[PDB]
Amino acid sequence: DVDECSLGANPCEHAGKCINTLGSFECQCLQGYTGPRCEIDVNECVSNPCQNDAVCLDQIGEFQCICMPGYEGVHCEVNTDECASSPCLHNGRCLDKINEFQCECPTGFTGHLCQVDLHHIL
Amino acid sequence: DVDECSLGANPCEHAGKCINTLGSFECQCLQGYTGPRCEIDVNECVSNPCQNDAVCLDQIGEFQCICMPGYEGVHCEVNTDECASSPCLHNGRCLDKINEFQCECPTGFTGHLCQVDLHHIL
Ligand SMILES: [Ca+2]
Ligand SMILES: [Ca+2]
Ligand SMILES: [Ca+2]
Ligand SMILES: [Ca+2]
Ligand SMILES: [Ca+2]
Ligand SMILES: [Ca+2]
Repeated sequence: DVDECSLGANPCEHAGKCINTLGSFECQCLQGYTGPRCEIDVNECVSNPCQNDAVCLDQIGEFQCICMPGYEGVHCEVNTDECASSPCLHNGRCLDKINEFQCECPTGFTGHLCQVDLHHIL
Repeated sequence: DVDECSLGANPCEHAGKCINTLGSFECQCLQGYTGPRCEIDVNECVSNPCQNDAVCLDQIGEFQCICMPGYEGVHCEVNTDECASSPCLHNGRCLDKINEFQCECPTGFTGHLCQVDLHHIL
């Protein structure tokens, strides 16, 4: 028959590699493309890869996640540790939250960061 | 017998009013004091008046509450409304919390105050 890969333009879309066969031809697609002639832009978001209510962006051969505040990582799977810098004063114990932290103050101390000393008042 | 209220100093403590009786005397105490001669400073914190883990200060004829952050009022009974100033952008719905608020953003918006527009990206 014909070599469809040697007539002129590439019959394979999205820069796929044209491979001649007897009676037809086949396309070797680039990452992110599918179909007999690489016509389809694969939806990389179709398997729901973005966690914790993240927004999935369907791109060429990849997805990108837009994380909700307090989350990070490729799949937004990481709850950022806000306690990392040890923010609680006066031996307060730090509790990690979503884009926030909580201090558990010892008796006689109050405030978000356990700043307020109350021992002198009592 | 004797007028104990006319000998000299006041037999009633903490500026209580001395009232003579036949065979004794009695004391008419000022607010915050008790006992036959007003000797006792009443503990106004004894009935646990301070709410939401507030610190109770036992004072003369009164208590004062030291509120935990996010609480106010005489008994620290009032959870301050942080949503009062309507902080959420783009028709976000405000949820009141403890010394904090939460914005429930409509689709296409993110961030603590719903600042981030994501509609143009998709
Ligand atoms: Ca052929
Ligand atoms: Ca894609
Ligand atoms: Ca966190
Ligand atoms: Ca008498
Ligand atoms: Ca008292
Ligand atoms: Ca509140």
